[PDB]
Amino acid sequence: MASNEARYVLAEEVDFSSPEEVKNWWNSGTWQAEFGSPDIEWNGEVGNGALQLNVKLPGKSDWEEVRVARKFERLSECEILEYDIYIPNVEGLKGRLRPYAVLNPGWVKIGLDMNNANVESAEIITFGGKEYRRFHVRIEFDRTAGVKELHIGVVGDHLRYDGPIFIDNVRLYKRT
Ligand SMILES: [Ca+2]
Repeated sequence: MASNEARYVLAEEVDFSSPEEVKNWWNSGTWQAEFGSPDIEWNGEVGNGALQLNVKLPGKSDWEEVRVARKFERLSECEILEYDIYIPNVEGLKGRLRPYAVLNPGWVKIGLDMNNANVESAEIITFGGKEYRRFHVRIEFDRTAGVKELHIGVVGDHLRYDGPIFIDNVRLYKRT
């Protein structure tokens, strides 16, 4: 067996292709940041369907968090999470991102500071003639009994930004 054989298989995938999927997500919190109005909605132009978070990040502190969540029935079986964040590549965008996730019940914080990035060096991707900074997040965690929902924490670190941020391609994997 090749040493690069994937030891995992895709158990759950959310690509936000339909706006109905957004109704399954909710905002589960803020700290030193705010949501706008509405807090979340669907966007059909980014990632051919993405979760749009309308955020207000003052960029004054090193942890400015907005958080969203969704139930996942099979989550206790899983050990790897991947997801993408896209931020409009607007003039002057500067700062650090500290994205992570939470398994719940149990409020189990996973991948803390495991996927940090300077926004100014992040990959650029284009959708519909517009540029985005891309942040791919990959988090490893233990099979955890009783967990039923996943929270995605989008955390700014002196990243002043008022506008939409996007989440896409939420994928959960279990070991074979
Ligand atoms: Ca998508």
